[PDB]
Amino acid sequence: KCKYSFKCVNSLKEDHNQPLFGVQFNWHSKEGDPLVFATVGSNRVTLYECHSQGEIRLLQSYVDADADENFYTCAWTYDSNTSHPLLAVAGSRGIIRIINPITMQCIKHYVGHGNAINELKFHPRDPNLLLSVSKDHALRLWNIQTDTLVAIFGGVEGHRDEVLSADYDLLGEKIMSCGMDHSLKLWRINSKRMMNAIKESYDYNPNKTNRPFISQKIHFPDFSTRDIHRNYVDCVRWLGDLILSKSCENAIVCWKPGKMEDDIDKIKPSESNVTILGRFDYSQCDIWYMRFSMDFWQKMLALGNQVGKLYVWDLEVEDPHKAKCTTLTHHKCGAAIRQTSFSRDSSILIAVCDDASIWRWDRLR
Amino acid sequence: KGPVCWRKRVKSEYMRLRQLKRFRRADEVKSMFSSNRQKILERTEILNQEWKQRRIQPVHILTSVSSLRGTRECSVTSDLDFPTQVIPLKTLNAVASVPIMYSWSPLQQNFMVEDETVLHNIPYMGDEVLDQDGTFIEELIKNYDGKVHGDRECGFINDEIFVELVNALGQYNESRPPRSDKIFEAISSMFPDKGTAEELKEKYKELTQPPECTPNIDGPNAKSVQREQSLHSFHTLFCRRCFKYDCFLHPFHATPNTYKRKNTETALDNKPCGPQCYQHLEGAKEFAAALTAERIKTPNIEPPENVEWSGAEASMFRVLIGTYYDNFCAIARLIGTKTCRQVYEFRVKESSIIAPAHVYNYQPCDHPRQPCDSSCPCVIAQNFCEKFCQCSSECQNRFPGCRCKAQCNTKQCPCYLAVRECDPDLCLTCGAADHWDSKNVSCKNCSIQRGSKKHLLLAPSDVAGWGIFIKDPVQKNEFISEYCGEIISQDEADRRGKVYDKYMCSFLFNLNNDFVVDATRKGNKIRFANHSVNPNCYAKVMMVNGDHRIGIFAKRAIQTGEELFFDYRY
Amino acid sequence: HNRLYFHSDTCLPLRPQEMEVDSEDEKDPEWLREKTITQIEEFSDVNEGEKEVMKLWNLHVMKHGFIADNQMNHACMLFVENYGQKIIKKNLCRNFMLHLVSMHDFNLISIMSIDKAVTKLREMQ
Amino acid sequence: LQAQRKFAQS
Ligand SMILES: COC1=CC(C)=NC(=O)C1CNC(=O)c1c(C)n([C@H](C)C2CCN(CC(C)(F)F)CC2)c2ccccc12
Ligand SMILES: [Zn+2]
Ligand SMILES: [Zn+2]
Ligand SMILES: [Zn+2]
Ligand SMILES: [Zn+2]
Ligand SMILES: [Zn+2]
Ligand SMILES: [Zn+2]
Ligand SMILES: [Zn+2]
Ligand SMILES: [Zn+2]
Repeated sequence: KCKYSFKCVNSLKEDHNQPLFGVQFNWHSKEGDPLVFATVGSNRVTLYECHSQGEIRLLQSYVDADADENFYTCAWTYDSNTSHPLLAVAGSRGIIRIINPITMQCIKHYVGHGNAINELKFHPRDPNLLLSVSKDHALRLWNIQTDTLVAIFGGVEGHRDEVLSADYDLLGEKIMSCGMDHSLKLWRINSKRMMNAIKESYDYNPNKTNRPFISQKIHFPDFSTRDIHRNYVDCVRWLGDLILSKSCENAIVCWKPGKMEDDIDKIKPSESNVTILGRFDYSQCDIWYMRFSMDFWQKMLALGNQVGKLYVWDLEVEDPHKAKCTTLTHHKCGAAIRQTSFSRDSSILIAVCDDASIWRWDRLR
Repeated sequence: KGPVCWRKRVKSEYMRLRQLKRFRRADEVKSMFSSNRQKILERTEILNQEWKQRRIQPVHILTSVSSLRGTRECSVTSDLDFPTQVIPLKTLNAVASVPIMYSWSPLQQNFMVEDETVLHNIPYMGDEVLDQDGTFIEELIKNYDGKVHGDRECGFINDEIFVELVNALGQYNESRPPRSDKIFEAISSMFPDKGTAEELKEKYKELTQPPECTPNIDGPNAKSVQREQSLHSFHTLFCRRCFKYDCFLHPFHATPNTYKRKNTETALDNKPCGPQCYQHLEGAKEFAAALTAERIKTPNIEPPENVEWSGAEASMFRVLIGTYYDNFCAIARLIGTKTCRQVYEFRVKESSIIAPAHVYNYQPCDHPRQPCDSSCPCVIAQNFCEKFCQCSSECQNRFPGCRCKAQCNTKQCPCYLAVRECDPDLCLTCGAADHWDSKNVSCKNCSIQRGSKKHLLLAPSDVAGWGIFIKDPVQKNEFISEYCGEIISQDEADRRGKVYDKYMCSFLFNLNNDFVVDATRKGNKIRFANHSVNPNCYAKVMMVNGDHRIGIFAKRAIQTGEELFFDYRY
Repeated sequence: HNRLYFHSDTCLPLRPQEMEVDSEDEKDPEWLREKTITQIEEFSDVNEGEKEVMKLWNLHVMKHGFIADNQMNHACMLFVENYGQKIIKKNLCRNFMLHLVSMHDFNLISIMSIDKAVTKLREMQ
Repeated sequence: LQAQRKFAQS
């Protein structure tokens, strides 16, 4: 049969009516505290708290005083001094705002990016290492403690059109990114150059020296390929050492750099091979900017399609897949489901849509 | 044999291969997945353990102090029948936006870039546009013959899967070709983004793996190899013009009389060696100069000493006798492991052993015995022969230098008057040749070659988006900088042009008939100089050492901090 | 004064104290160096070998910015005064000579430099 | 064959 079963326990709708492009559970919260999440859409960011059972309490919301801004993605982190949470939001104006939801103020802003930020990510091991991907064709790695730009992953063998997604691997040793040029690209950060650039970025202080910080401009990736997908690649994730990435070919493909045998850290930039292990077929997700997610333990994989249907696969299934996904619809969920977000414990699943609606699906007892 | 027959046969093979590959792998992958799952468990565990050590006080909500009836609010309606929730809405205040820009690599001199016969990418503009006029999306694709990566019928392809499709298609076919010429057509027409057929045949050649390597002279498998094979790698790959191997500017190779030298000079007597020389019994200098005087046309009483020649040494002799011509004093000194004597004997042994047996872009000419006449590429191209040409020293079509006393920034200089910068080997008198590191100099018609530009400053434009500002003040007609970029064929300009036409701004600047400069993907700072019809600059293309190079000069004296503009005529 | 200037490389703003712009003598674009290095290595059919000596050279002339033929004698001299340390280390002294001969064949160096350059390479050994 | 839209469609 299938796993795992859910039931829609609530639904709600913001007041703007514009699309919710991004949704993110706060995974930084200590156990036995309430499961929190944030949503981005229109020119605003909203924060919601789940409660047993069905009830979703509205906690906070914030609007950019620039009318035109439009937030596309958010990502949670923390201030490892004061132990606050910190939400990061970015959007169409190419500006990353950092909200601190205990002081309820935008404490930082970085305005180096040329065009929009399509995704934000935070380093699993380093709560100060923010990675902004963009429509300007470069990814940018920032140290939010020092107000420094570490590294810009674009140029010659950088991306050729918009960068739509990236993921740090589980240990925070490498970025795999993707975008409009049809191309997935792999960028290590365990190398001496980067690890040094990271260190010196901490040591950087602007009252100590008349110079700027010397941001390593990386022009070359540690791997690239265009043979997987046939149109824009919109979401990519690291399942350990394999790659899950979707284009609009009605599947998420599980593949690896090089041949069957070739190890990921022994792959050399010039490598011309890839291997397709499996495909997680879905239906009716023809538009781009349709993300999936997985739970913390990487046992379940969830993609909300464009006709309000959520597809959830099991990642303890040996072999294809092929069979079989746990498909979950509702008769008032119609709009496109931009992004899914599990809670830390895999109990709750949130989804958000183009019609400003938020859909709460919880699991078997 | 049928044209569509091959395709259906290519299709069903591919379809079969993909299946029998999948089941073999399906065994291995299960193991890989189990293994990968093992890697997950560990690394997730590590983060989770780190998470225990953090105490993050999350989830605080604030209503108080009471709403002052100034702030707006945010409502959220519920399908649970719990009443609509209401919160005042926090204003995230003032941030100045930066102008829009796309990322680009910096250049000092230009960069030759190969044409791309399929656009790998279809530009997303079109949702707010709502597909109007959808004609643009068709006509954009027509410039590429209707070829976009990845437009096919076939659902996938990889290299390990590709070589099996050529090998299963050769098995399929009597035989042999032994590798077919017909089938590369069929597998391209199924895969437009991988074709043409020519390109797939060369991709198959790189993939199936080494003659004509000559192995290492500094090494354990150094063979005794002829002169031209020992040097095959260097001659074939060195650029005469810019002095690099596999340069980024000049795509044509050696010519090949560029790497033949005038045999003279001098052939002079120089003795002793010394002292264990090739001497002095009849046959020393006599039979040496004789053997090469016997070899040009179209003694040795002492028994020759006994030494053994390794593969390196033998090659190294052969390569040296080419460029040192019987001067065994020099060769021995150079070879370092033999003496003047032994070189001569090996020559003698080798003479006795048998061999087994409208403006155009400049590209040098080389017709060895016959003159630069109305059949010479250069004079057909209506260009001078340059230093790099392999014609007569005194060809009538070679640009001479300037004899100028100094600056040579007026019509009296022959270089300035040809729209050329001086030549640092020819213009010996003005000082285009003079002290290098001292990169400002008396001749002021060498600035492009020297990359001697003014300091330019980046800020937002007082008209639109980005603009560029000169730090240091400068006079009329003075050199500001070179406009640098990619170099591309009028074709590849026409493809990128059409796409930039839709974004209502292009950074293409027309160099000559054969080439356009494209500062879009990579360029240099002066690319942010805006277009203003009444400009404070102009853009002269010039001819510099065979390369045509853009030059941005002032059109007027300019104050410090001024924004630079120039008219775009094309 | 003031106009908010920015860095060309990272669109972050230029603090007043940094301009003072630029004390650096521009340039060699970093990446151009890596491109050659990789583009040489990529040659199926070139020696291991010949590849590393070319790489060293191409880097030398990129560093120094040689325009003219009359420079090259001086450039052959400088190539051993700097990179001739790391040539010996890799066992390439014979491919370096092969390079000198090639350079002589292209008509860029007098024969008086082939002996005078291999003199300075063996004098430091 | 076709080019991708971010939004569908109604
Ligand atoms: C050239 O740099 C500038 C000079 C001036 C005067 N103002 C500026 O805003 C810029 C910066 N602009 C850019 O980098 C832009 C550049 C380089 N372009 C060109 C047309 C890009 C636009 C994006 N396409 C994507 C592609 C690869 F074609 F699919 C490639 C060409 C833009 C189009 C619209 C708006 C801005 C640009
Ligand atoms: Zn060249
Ligand atoms: Zn002698
Ligand atoms: Zn001539
Ligand atoms: Zn000629
Ligand atoms: Zn000529
Ligand atoms: Zn002159
Ligand atoms: Zn002159
Ligand atoms: Zn001059």
